Amino acid sequence: AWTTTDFPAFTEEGTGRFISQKVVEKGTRPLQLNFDQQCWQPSGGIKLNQMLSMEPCRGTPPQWRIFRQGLYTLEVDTRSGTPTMMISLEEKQCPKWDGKPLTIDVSKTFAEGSKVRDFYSGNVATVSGGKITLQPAFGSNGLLLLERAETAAPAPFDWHNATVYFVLTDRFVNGNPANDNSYGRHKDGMQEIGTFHGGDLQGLTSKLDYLQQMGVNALWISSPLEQIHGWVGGGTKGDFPHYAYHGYYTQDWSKLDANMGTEADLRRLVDEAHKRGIRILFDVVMNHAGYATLADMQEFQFGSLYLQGDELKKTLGERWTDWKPGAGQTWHSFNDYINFSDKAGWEKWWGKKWIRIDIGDYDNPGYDDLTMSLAFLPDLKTESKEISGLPNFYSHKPDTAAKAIPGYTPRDYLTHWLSQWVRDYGIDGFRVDTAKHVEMDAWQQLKTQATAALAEWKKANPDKALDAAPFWMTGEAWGHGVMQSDYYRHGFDAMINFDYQDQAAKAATCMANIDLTWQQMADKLQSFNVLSYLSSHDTRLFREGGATAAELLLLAPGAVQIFYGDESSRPFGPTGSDPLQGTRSEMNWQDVNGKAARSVTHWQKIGQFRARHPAIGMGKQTTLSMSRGYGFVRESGEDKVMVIWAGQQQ
Ligand SMILES: C[C@H]1O[C@H](O[C@H]2[C@H](O)[C@@H](O)[C@@H](O[C@H]3[C@H](O)[C@@H](O)[C@@H](O)O[C@@H]3CO)O[C@@H]2CO)[C@H](O)[C@@H](O)[C@@H]1N[C@H]1C=C(CO)[C@@H](O)[C@H](O)[C@H]1O
Ligand SMILES: C[C@H]1O[C@H](O[C@H]2[C@H](O)[C@@H](O)[C@@H](O[C@H]3[C@H](O)[C@@H](O)[C@H](O)O[C@@H]3CO)O[C@@H]2CO)[C@H](O)[C@@H](O)[C@@H]1N[C@H]1C=C(CO)[C@@H](O)[C@H](O)[C@H]1O
Ligand SMILES: C[C@H]1O[C@H](O[C@H]2[C@H](O)[C@@H](O)[C@@H](O[C@H]3[C@H](O)[C@@H](O)[C@H](O)O[C@@H]3CO)O[C@@H]2CO)[C@H](O)[C@@H](O)[C@@H]1N[C@H]1C=C(CO)[C@@H](O)[C@H](O)[C@H]1O
Ligand SMILES: C[C@H]1O[C@H](O[C@H]2[C@H](O)[C@@H](O)[C@@H](O)O[C@@H]2CO)[C@H](O)[C@@H](O)[C@@H]1N[C@H]1C=C(CO)[C@@H](O)[C@H](O)[C@H]1O
Ligand SMILES: [Ca+2]
Ligand SMILES: [Ca+2]
Repeated sequence: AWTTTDFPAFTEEGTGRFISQKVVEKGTRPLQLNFDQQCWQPSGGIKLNQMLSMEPCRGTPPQWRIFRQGLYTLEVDTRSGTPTMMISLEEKQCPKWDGKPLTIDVSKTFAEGSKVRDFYSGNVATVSGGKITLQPAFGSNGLLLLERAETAAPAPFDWHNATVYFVLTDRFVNGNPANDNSYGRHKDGMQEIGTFHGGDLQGLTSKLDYLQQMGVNALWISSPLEQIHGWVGGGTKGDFPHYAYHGYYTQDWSKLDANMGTEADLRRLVDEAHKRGIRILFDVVMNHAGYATLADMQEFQFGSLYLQGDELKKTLGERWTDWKPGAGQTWHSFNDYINFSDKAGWEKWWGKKWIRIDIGDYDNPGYDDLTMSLAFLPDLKTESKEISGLPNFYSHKPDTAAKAIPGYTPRDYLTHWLSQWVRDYGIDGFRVDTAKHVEMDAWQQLKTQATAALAEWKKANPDKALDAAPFWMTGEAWGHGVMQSDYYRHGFDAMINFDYQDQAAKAATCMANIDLTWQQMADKLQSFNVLSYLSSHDTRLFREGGATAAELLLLAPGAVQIFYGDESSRPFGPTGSDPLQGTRSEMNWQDVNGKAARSVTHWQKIGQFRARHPAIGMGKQTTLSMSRGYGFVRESGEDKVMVIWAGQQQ
C-alpha cells in the first residue's frame, strides 16, 4: 500500500487514485511516499490543490510547509504510469467524531446474520447481536451508506428518485468550434460574460459516460431551439454584449440553433442518453420570444431606426450586429439608434396578433404576472383565441419549418412546435420556464400534446423506448416550495422547489442540521414529487458545503437537480453588472481531471447509492437516536437503507 509518516495507510478512492487523511499541525516536515520497495518524492515545488510531479527518492526529502492547521488529504494518482500527488486542506452543537470505527445498532433494519455493505467503502459486515462495526472510508466525510450486501445494480428508474443533471450546453463541452459563431455571432474579447462560448450537443454527447458514472438518469439541457441571432446590452451598465447562449430567447421553435448542432447531433445525444438509461428533458419557453436585436432586424427586415441610408452604414456598419460601443457609450447605447415608437416598422416583427410589448402598435403589456412584459421580453399571447397565422417576419425566414395551419392561435402553434421535437426524437419531458407568467390552460394543452407525441414516438420506436412511461413535465414557478399546488392539476408532475437551497445552506458546516428538512420532505412527498437543487442559473452556486455538497443534495427526498459543475465546485465566473451571469461560468474540466478528481469520485459514489435505492427519493424516514453521530433509515416497498454520519472530525 501507499504510505507516508504520520498518515494512515492510503486507500483507493476512484480507480488508480489512493488517498489518506490526517489533522496536521502548523510547521514543516519532509514528504516522501513509499509503495512496496519504491520511494517517491515531489520533484517540483510543494503546493496545495495542484498536480505535483514526483521523482525516485534522492538525497534529502523536500520540505512540506503546513501554513494552516486542519484535515489534510494526500492523494496519489498512478493512472498516467508515474505517480503524481495532490495536497488539499479542509479548515475549521454538531455531533463530533474521534475518527475511529462506529458500532451501529441495525437490529430494526437488517436481519441477524445478514451481510450489510457500506456502499461508499465496499466494506461488508455480518449483523451479530443486532450490531455491525465499520470505519467510514477516507473521502466519505464520516458517512456509512448501509445497504443489503445482495444490492448489485441500479433500481428501476423513478421520477420521485430521479438525479437530474441541468447543463447550459453552451458552457459545457465545445465538440466542434466551427459552429461557435453561427449567424455572425461574435466573442466580446473581454470576459465572454454573455457570449456563446461554443458548447454544443456533440460535446455534451461525449460526456454521457461521465454523467452515467455519477448516477445521473435525467439530462435537462438548455433549449437547443433557434434563438435570436444577435445581442442586447448586458446587465444594468451595458458592460458586455448579451447573446442567447442560455436558450431562453427563442426566435424559431421549429428549428435547432446552429450553435447547438444538427438534427443528427440531437438524434445521437437522445439515442446515446437512452442507451445509458438517461432520460432527456428540454428546457422550454412559451411565455416570451427573444428581444429584438440588430442582427435579426437586418436579417428578417423588421423594426425602425432613427438612422437612414448610408449614415446607417456609417454608424452601425455593413452588418448592424458588428456595432461596438464607442468612447462614452455602453452595449445599451445601440437602443438610441432604434425607433421603438414606429408602428409600421415594428408590425413587420411578430405582429399584433402574436405578442404584447411596449413597442409601436402592439397590444400593451398588462400589470399582472400573466400579461406583463417580463424583463421587457415580448409576451406571447398564449390566452388569445384569435387565428393568428405565422409571425409576420417568418415571411423573410425561408429556412423555417413553421407552416400556417388553419384555425391555429399562437398557443396552438407553440404547443404544436414543442410537441414536434417529442414526436420526432422521443424527448422524455420538459422543464418549463416562467411557469407563473402563462395561464394554466396553456400548460395543460402542452402536456396533453407532448404526452400524445411521446406515446407515438415510443410506439414507432419500440427498439429505442426504455419503457412505456408517460411524458414528464416540471416547471419553474418563482419561489415555489414543497406544496402540491394547482400546477400539479394542470399538467405538472413536479414543480422546482426554491426552498431547499437555504435549508442546505443551514447544514453547510453540520450535515445533521438538515434532519428536520429531510423528515418534513420525506413525509410530505409520500403524496407528490418536487425537484430540489443547491445551485441554479437564476440563484447562486452552492460552494459553502466544503466537500459535503454531494450528500446534502443526493440524500434529499424527491427528485434532485445537479447544476453542471456542482460535482467539481465550478467557480462563480465573471458576472459584470448582472449578478446571475457568474452562475453560467464555463465547466472546469481541468479541475475535474486534477484538483476536483476526488470530489467527482465522491459525487459518483453518493449518486450511485441513490440510484440503487428508491428509499432515498421516495422512502418514509425514521431518524435514529444514537449516543455518537447522526443517522436515519428510509424505506420504500422492499428497499431499506441506513445512512450514518459519524460527525465532525475537527
Ligand atoms: C448558421 C449559419 O450561419 C452563417 O450564415 C448565416 C448568416 O450569418 C446570416 O447573416 C444570414 O445570411 C443570409 C442573409 O441574411 C440573406 O440576406 C442572404 O444574403 O443569404 C445569407 C446567407 O444565407 O443567414 C445565414 C444562414 O443562416 C454561416 O455562413 C452558415 O454556414 C451557417 N449555416 C449552418 C447551418 C446549417 C443548418 O443545419 C447547415 O446546413 C450549414 O452547412 C451550416 O454551415
Ligand atoms: C418582480 C417579480 O418578481 C418575480 O419574477 C420572477 C419571475 O417569475 C421569474 O420567471 C424570473 O424571470 C426571469 C425569467 O425566468 C427569464 O426567462 C428571463 O429571461 O429573465 C427574467 C428575469 O426577470 O425571475 C423574476 C424575478 O427576477 C415574481 O415571480 C413576480 O411575480 C414579480 N412580479 C411583481 C410585479 C408586478 C407588476 O406590477 C405584479 O403584477 C406581480 O403580481 C408581482 O409579483
Ligand atoms: C484534462 C483536460 O481538460 C480539458 O480538456 C477537456 C476539453 O476542454 C473538453 O472540451 C472535452 O474535449 C474532449 C471531448 O469531450 C472529446 O469528445 C474529444 O474526443 O476530445 C476532446 C479533447 O480531449 O473534454 C476534455 C477532457 O475533459 C483541457 O482543455 C485539456 O487541456 C486537459 N488535458 C489534459 C489531459 C491529459 C491526459 O491525461 C494530461 O496528461 C494533460 O497534461 C492535460 O493537457
Ligand atoms: C431600415 C430599413 O432596412 C431596409 O432598407 C434597406 C434596403 O432594403 C436596401 O435596398 C438598402 O437601401 O439598404 C436599406 C437599409 O439597410 C428595409 O428594406 C427598410 O424597410 C427598413 N426601414 C425601416 C425603417 C422605418 C422607419 O425608421 C420604417 O418606415 C420601415 O417600415 C422599416 O422597415
Ligand atoms: Ca461549438
Ligand atoms: Ca405571459
